[PDB]
Amino acid sequence: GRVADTVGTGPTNSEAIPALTAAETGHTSQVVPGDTMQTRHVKNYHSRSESTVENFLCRSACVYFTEYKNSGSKRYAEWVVTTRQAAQLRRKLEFFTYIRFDLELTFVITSTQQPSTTQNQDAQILTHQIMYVPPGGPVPDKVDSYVWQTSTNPSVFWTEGNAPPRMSIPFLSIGNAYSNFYDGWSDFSRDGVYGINTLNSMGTLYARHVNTGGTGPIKSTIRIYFKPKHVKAWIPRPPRLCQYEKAKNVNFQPSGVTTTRQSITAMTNT
Amino acid sequence: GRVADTVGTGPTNSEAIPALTAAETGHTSQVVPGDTMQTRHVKNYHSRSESTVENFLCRSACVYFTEYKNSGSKRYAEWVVTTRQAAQLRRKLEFFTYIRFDLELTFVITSTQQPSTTQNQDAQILTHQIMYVPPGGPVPDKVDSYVWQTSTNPSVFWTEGNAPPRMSIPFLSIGNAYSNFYDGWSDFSRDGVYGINTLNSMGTLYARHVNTGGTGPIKSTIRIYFKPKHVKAWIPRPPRLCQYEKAKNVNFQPSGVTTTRQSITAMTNT
Amino acid sequence: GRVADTVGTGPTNSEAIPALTAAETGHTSQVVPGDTMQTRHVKNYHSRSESTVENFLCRSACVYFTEYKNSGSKRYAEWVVTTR
Amino acid sequence: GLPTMNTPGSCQFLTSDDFQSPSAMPQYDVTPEMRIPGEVKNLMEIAEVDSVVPVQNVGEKVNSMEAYQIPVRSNEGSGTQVFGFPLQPGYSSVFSRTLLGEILNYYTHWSGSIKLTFMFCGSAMATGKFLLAYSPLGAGAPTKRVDAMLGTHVVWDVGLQSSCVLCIPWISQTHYRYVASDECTAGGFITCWYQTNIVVPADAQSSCYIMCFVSACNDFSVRLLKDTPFISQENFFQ
Amino acid sequence: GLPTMNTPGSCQFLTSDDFQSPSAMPQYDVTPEMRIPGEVKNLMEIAEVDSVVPVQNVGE
Amino acid sequence: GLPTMNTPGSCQFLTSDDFQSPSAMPQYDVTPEMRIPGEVKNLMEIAEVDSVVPVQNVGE
Amino acid sequence: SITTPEEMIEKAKGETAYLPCKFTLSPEDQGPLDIEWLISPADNQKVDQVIILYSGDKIYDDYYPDLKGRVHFTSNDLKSGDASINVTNLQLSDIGTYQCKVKKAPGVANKKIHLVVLVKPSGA
Amino acid sequence: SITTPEEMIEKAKGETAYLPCKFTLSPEDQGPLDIEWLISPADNQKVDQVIILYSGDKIYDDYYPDLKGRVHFTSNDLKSGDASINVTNLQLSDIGTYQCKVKKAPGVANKKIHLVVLVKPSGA
Amino acid sequence: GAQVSTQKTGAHIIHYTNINYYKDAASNSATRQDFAQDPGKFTEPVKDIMIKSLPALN
Amino acid sequence: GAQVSTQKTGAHIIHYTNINYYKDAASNSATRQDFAQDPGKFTEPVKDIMIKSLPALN
Amino acid sequence: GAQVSTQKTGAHIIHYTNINYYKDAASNSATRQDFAQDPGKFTEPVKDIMIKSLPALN
Amino acid sequence: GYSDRVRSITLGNSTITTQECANVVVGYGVWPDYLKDNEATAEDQPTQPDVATCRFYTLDSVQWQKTSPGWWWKLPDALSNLGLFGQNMQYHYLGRTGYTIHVQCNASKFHQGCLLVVCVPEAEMGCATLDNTPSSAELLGGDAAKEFAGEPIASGSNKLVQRVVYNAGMGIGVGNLTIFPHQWINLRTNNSATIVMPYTNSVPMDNMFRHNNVTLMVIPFVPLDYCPGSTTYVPITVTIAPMNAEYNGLRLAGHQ
Amino acid sequence: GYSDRVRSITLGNSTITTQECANVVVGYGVWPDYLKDNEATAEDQPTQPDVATCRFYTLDSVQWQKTSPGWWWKLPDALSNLGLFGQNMQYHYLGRTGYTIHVQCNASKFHQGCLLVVCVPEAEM
Repeated sequence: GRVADTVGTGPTNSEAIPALTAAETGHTSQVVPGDTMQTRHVKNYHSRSESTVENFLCRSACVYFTEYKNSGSKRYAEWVVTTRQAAQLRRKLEFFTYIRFDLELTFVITSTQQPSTTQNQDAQILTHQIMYVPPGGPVPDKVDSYVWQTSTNPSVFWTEGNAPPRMSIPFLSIGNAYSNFYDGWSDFSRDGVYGINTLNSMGTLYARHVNTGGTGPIKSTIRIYFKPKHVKAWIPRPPRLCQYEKAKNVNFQPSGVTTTRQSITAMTNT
Repeated sequence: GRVADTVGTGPTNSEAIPALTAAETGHTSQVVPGDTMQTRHVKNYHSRSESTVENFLCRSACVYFTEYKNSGSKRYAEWVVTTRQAAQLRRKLEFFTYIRFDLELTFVITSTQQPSTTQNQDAQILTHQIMYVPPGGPVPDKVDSYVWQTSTNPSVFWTEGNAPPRMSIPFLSIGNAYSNFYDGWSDFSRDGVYGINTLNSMGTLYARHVNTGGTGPIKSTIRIYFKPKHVKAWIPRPPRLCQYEKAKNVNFQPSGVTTTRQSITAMTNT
Repeated sequence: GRVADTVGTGPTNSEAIPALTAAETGHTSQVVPGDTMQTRHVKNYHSRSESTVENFLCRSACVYFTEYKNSGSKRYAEWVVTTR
Repeated sequence: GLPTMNTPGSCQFLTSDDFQSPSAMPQYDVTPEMRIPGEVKNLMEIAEVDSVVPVQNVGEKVNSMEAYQIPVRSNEGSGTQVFGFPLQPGYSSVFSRTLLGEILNYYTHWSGSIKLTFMFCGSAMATGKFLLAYSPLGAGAPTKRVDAMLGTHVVWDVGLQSSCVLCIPWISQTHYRYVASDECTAGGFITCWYQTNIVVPADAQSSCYIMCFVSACNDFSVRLLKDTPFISQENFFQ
Repeated sequence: GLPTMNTPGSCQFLTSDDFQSPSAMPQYDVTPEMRIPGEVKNLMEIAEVDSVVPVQNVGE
Repeated sequence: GLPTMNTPGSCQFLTSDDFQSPSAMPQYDVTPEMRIPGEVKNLMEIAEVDSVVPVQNVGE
Repeated sequence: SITTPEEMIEKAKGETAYLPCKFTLSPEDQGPLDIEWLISPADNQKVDQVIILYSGDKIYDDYYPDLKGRVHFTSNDLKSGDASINVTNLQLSDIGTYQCKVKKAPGVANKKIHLVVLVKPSGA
Repeated sequence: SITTPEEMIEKAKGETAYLPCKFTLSPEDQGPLDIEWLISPADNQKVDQVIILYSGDKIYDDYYPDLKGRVHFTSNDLKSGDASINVTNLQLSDIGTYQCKVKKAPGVANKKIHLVVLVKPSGA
Repeated sequence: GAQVSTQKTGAHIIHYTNINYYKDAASNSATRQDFAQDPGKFTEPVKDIMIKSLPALN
Repeated sequence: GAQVSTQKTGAHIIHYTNINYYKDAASNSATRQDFAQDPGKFTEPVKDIMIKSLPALN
Repeated sequence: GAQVSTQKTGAHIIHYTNINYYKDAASNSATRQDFAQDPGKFTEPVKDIMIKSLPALN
Repeated sequence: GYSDRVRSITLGNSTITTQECANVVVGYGVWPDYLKDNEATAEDQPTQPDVATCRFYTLDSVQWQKTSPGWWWKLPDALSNLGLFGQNMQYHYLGRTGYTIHVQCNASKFHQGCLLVVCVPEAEMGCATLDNTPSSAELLGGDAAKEFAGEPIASGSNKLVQRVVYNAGMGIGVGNLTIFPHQWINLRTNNSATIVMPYTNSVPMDNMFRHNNVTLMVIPFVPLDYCPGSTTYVPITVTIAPMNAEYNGLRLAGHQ
Repeated sequence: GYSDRVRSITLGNSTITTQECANVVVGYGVWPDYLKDNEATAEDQPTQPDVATCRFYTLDSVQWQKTSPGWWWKLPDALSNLGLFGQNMQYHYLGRTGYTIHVQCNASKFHQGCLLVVCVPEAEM
C-alpha cells in the first residue's frame, strides 16, 4: 500500500531523453523528478489506503426522505428505491461505468406534534412499520390493507426512542453488474424512452404508523441511508460537470469547463 | 445445491427418439435442450437454495390481531390459536398435505389514547400480560380472575417501549404430523360437522393490561406473528385457486381456471 | 428416561396366574398387557421428562400482590413471606 | 459487567430474522417421526412435474373443461396457424395458474429451460404432422409458417408414440428474467402450425383435440421470495 | 465496549424461563441434607400406585 | 444472563461505522461475477492518467 | 360448533316445529355453558328478541308473550350437546328467523333457522 | 413513464387533433390503472379541469360541456400502453394546454401538450 | 470453564453450552434433566418378594 | 462448544460461528442450508424404468 | 472460529479480533484493507512497450 | 418374443390381464408393506387375513356419455359392504391398507376421448352453502359412483357438495391434479390404467368408517366422440384390490 | 424396445421426427464433407457459417390431386431467398454444399397412392 521512494541522482550528459516523448500515442509518461534534476534519496512512508474504491464509497448517505401523518390524507409513505435522487452519492457512483455492491440500509425516523385545537393530549408511544416490496409484489393502497400482513415481504417494526433500525441487502441485479449508464432503449423499435433498462430495479419501500398515539395530529419523517459495502467497479469516467436536472436521465444545462481568471499570467482566481 | 450444466451436442441422424414419448404413462419426460438442437457447453453456477421448503416457509407473518381497553366492556383479548384466519400463510402451508414444524411467536403490542372529556391526564407506563392456556385448562372470565395467577400456564409480561416479546413452541401434535386436510368426521356415525379433528389443537391466548395507566381511556392492539422453523413436509398439492371463505372449512365459490385473452393466437392478456 | 417397551406374546395354557393376586398385602400388581392377551412387540420411544418433580414445580407463580400510594395513608407495603 | 455498546438495529423486529429464543415449554417430548411417503425438500421438485395448460382461455371457456383443449381439424389447405402465446411463464394468463406458474408467482427472478409436451387425442385412424416453433424476441411474433420455420422448432409426426416434446431453451442476454411483465427481459414467442393436414377415413371424426403440458428442465431456478398477487383478504375469516 | 445488538425478547419476563440470577444472600451456608425415607423423583412413581375408585358415585 | 455494562456511544448512528447486520434476504444467490475489462482498485490509478488543462480560462 | 348452521323448515298451522340445535365442544372450551334462543319475525319489525334462555344450571322461559308456554327444550339432558327446541300450535304470525346461540368460552357458535308456516298442510 | 412528456402540436379549425399519450410500466407498478385528461385553456382563466377519465375498467365522459361528444380515446385496448385522445371539430376557443395523467402505484407520470389552433390551414 | 451438554430432542446429539457467572450455587439455573426413577419403594414395599406368576398367598 | 460453518457466498470459504444457548432443540435457529433434492418420486413414479432414447410403448 | 488481523497504524504489529455472526456473506463488515493497485491498464495501454529513456517515435 | 403392452396381475384368488396398457404407476415410489415394530403404537396382536381380503373387487360399471363431467369414489368406503374386507372393517376399531387400482375402458380405433385417472390423498370437498358442510349421503357413494357436475351447484340452505368439475370439488384448478399419482386413458393408445397406492396418513393406523383417506377420481378432459353407426354405449369399470391389510381392536360389530 | 420405423434428425436449431419411415438413402455411398487442401483451387480463406446455414428450411406445401402429374424444385435456387443461406449465396462468388432432403405426406389406412422421390444431378430440361 505504500507510495514509491525517491531515488537519488547526480548530474548527467547523454543521449537519453526521458523528458521528450509523444503524447499522440495515448501513453502517459512515467517520468519521475530524478529524470530532470538532481535529487536526494527519500524514504517515503505515506500510504494510499484512504483512496481505495471501497474506502471512497463506504460511508452512509441520505438518499431520500418523506413524511406521513397519523390522521388525514397521507397516512403512509411510498418510495421507489434508487440512488439517483440525491446528488452527492449519485455523483460518486457515476465515477464508474459498472459496479457491484451490497448495501447497508439505516432508517432515521422522527416525529413532531402539529398545531391543533384539541385539548387533553396524552399520546402513547409510536411504533412504525417499514415494508419492502420487491418488484412485482402487490402494493398497499390504504393504511389498513391486507398487504401489511407481510407473509413473505421483509418488514421492520420499530418503536421510537430505541436505536435506528438497520438491515443488509445483497447485490440484487439480474445482470452481472449494475450499470450506471445505458446508451439504448428497452423496446426493440427504439421508439420509447431512451436510457431505461431494469438492471437496477430494486423495489419499493412503504412506511406507516402502526398505532395513532393520541388524539392530536402527529407528522413523522423517515430518512433513508445507503452505505455500499463489498464494492467492485469498472471503467472510470469523467466526473459530472453540469448540475443534475432529472432523476431518470442525464439531461443537463451547458456550462463552461471551469471558472475564469483575469489573464493567462494571473496568479489568482476570479 | 447447484443446478445442472448444459452438455454440448452436435448434429444427429439416428433411430433414437428422445423427443417422442407417451404422456399416458404418468411419467414426466426428462428431455434437455441437447436432445432436440445443437447446444454449446455451459458451466452453470446458479443455485436452488432459496426454494427449499424451509426457506420458503420461514418468514414471520401476522396471523391475527385484536384490541382491548383499559376501561369499559372489553378488558381483555381471547384467541383460539390457528393458522386458518389469515390468507397468506394458510395458502403457503396448504401446498402440503402433512407437515411438522416448530414455531417462533412474536407479539407486536401498541396503544392509542381515545377521545374523552377527562381533564388532567398524566398516564403512567403500561405493562401487559399475555397468557397461553393449553387445551383443557381453565379460562379467565374477567380481567381480575384468579386464573391470571399462572402457576403452570406460561405467561409473558411486557412493558411498552422495550423490544417486542418472543417465545418458541415445539411441534405440539398428538399425531406424527399436523394435517392440513381431513376428509372425514370426528364422530363414528358421520352425523356431525365434516372436516373437524383435533390434530391441530394448539390452545388459547389471553391478553390484558396489568395496570390501567391514567384516568383517560386507552385502547391497545396485539398482533400475533408466526414463524415456522425446522420444517418437514409431505404430499404436495395443487395451490388454492378460489378465494377463501371460512376459517374452519374449505368452502369456496367456483371460478374459472385462469383469466382470459382475446383469441388463441393473441400475444397479450385481457 | 424412556418408558418401557411391549414384549410380544403368544397363546398360553398353564398353571401360571399373573392376573390373580391379593390386594390385602399392600402390594401393587406389576401386570403388563402381555400377561392377559396376545400382543405385538412395540418399540416405545415416549419419555417421562416432563413429570420430574423439578419440571413439575419450576414455573413462576404469583403468590401475593398489594398496593401503596405516593400520598395519603398507606405509603408502603408489608408482607410476611409465605406460599400459603 | 463486561463493557458493551449497542449497535444500530438494537431492539428492532425484522420479520426475516434468524435468532434463538427461549421455549415456553421446557423439556416437552415431541411425538416421534413417522416414515410418510412423498417427502418434499425443494419447491423445484414440484416445478419439474407436468401440469395441463389452459391454452384455449377465451371468453366463457375458462368456466369449463374446454380451456384445456386445442382444436385441430382437417382443412382445405395447409400451413395455417394452430396457436400462439408468449414465453412469460409467470405473467401470461396461459401459464400463470399452472404448477410452474403458481410457484413462479412467489419469486422475483427465474432462469432456465422449459418443456412443452403435446398429446394428440384424436382417433387412432387420424394422422398428421405439426410444426412447433420458438422464436426469440427482437423481430416480433411470426405470422406465416415460412417465417416461423427460421427459428428453433420440432416437426412432430403423429403415430404410436402419442406425445411430442418441444424444449424451449434458455436464450437470454441476462442470467435471469423477471417474473413480472418487462420489455428489457422479453422472452419470445411460441407458435404451432399445420405441417401437413389431418387426414381421416370415412366414418371417423375430422375434428380432434390436442393437449399441452408444461414443466421445468433440470437447469431451472428461482430467486427473491415475495408475496403472490393471487390470494387476498378483506377481513379475518371465520 | 464489545459491539452488541439486542434481539426481540429483550427485557420480557417469561414465567417458564431458566436464567441465572444474583443471590441476595452471599456465601450463606445451607443446612446439611438428611437421609429421609420416601424420596420422590418423578410424578409417574405416584401414578403407578393403586388407589380406590368411586364407582358407585350416584346421588348422595 | 452474562453481566454487562453499556458504554458511552451505545445506540448512536455514526455514518462512518463498520458493523455487521442481519440480511433482509436469507440465502439469496447472487449473480456470478464476470470478467469485465478496466477494473479499478484505487482512485490514484485515475489520478495518474493525463488530462487536458484549461490554461486560457479567460472570459467567454 | 353447531352441526348445520343454515337451514329452512316448512310446516303447517297447528303442527309443532322441531328446531334442531346440536353442538360439539372443543377441548379448549372450558368456560360455563350458555344457551340462548332469539327471534326475528317476518311480519313484525321487532328484531333480535330472546324467547328462551338457559344459564347457570337452569332454564328461563317467559320472554316472548306471544310464545307463552309454547317454547320448550326437547332434551332431558341439554349440556350433553342438544339445545333443540319445540314450538307448538304454529300460526302464521310466527313465520320468521329463529337464532340459536351457544357459548362456552372461548368458543361461540350460532345457527339460523328460517321457519315458514303454510296455510294448508302440503309440501306441494 | 410517458414517452415524450413535453410537446406542442399545431392544427387548423375543423380538423381533428391527435393527442398522443403512450406509456410504459415498470415491474414495480402493480396497483390499479387510472388515466386522467385535464385542460388549462388559453383564452379562459379556468384551470385544471377534467375532460375525460378512465378508471376501474370503464370510461367516464361528460366533464367539460365545451368538448361534449368531441373527446374520445383512440385505442381499442387502453391498458396495453395507449392513453391517446382525439379532439374533433377544433375551434379557437380550445387553444390551451392539455395534460395526461397516468397512475399505477407506485408509478405516476404526466405529459403536457400545448395545442395551438390556427385560422388558415397552413404550417406557414 | 464451559460445560457442554445435550439438548432435549425428538426420537426417530445436538449440544448447548453453559458457564456459571456467580459465586453461589443457589444462583445457578434449574436442574431439568434428572430422569432417574425408583417406584419400588411405593409399589411393592413388602418384606417377602412377590413373584408375579405365583399365587400371592399359599 | 462452538460450531463453525460456511456462509452463503457467490460464485466466480468464509465462515461463521454459532453456539446454542438453550436446553431445548426447539429453541435453536432455523435450518436454512439443507439443499438435498429427490424429484424422482414425483417425476418418474413408474414400475418399469423408461430409457429416454427408446420408444415409451413397444 | 475467530480471525486476528492487523490494525491500521502509523510508521516511524497491533492486532484485532473478528467473528462472523450471520449466515450470509452480505451481512459481513466492509472490506477496507484491499491495497492492491494496477494503473498500467489506464496508463500505458499500448501494444508496443515504450522504454522511457528512448525516443517515442523513430 | 416380448411386448411391454401386455400385463398380468394376480392377487389372492383373482387375476387381471390387459393387452393395451401403458406402464404401472407406484405411489410415490413406495410399495405397500405391513407396519413395523418401531412405528407401531397399538399394543394388541393384529390379524392379517392375507387372501380373504387382498384380492380384486369389481365395482358397478358407469356410462361415458358425450357430456359426462366425471366420477369419484372414496376408497375405504367404496369397498365397505363388500366381502370379508367389509366384515373386517365392521368388527375392528383400527385398520391399515394400501391398494392396487385398475380402471378399464375399451373402444374401437374409430372412437376418441381422454380420461384422467388420479388417486387423491385426503380429498376434503366443499359445500354449496358456504356456512354448511356437506352431508354423508352427498359425499359417500358407497359402491356406486358419485358424479361431478357441469355447472355450479346453486346455493340455498342445503348440504349439497359444490360439484363443479373444473374445481374438482376442492377449490383448485383441475389441470393441476397431475401432482398426484395418476395415468391417462387415451382411447387411441390405451384401454387400462393401473396405480399402486401405499398407505398414507399422519398416524400409523386409523378408523376405516370415520375417515376416507384416499379418493379415486376419473375425469374426461377430451370428450368422448364417434361417428354414426359406431357403438354408442361405452362403459368404464373400476377394480380395486387392498394390499397388506391389517386390523386392530376387535369388538362387537357396528359404526356409531 | 426398438423399432427401425422411427427416426430423428437434428441440424442446427431444427429437428425432424418421423414414425413411419423406410430407411435413409445416402447419395452414392458418400456422406457430405468440406473440401480438402489437395483438391482446392481458390486461395482465399473460406467462411463456414455452420449452424446459421446448416439447418432445415420448410418450403410451401403442394396439393396431391387425383390427376396431378408431379413437381420439381431446383435446389440452390429453391433456398435462394431464404435466411442466411440466401444471404451467403448473394454475397459470394463461389459456394459448396450437400443436402438432407425430407419429403412428407401422410394419409389414412384407407387412402392409396405411390410417389417417386428422386434427386437428379444436372437436370437440363
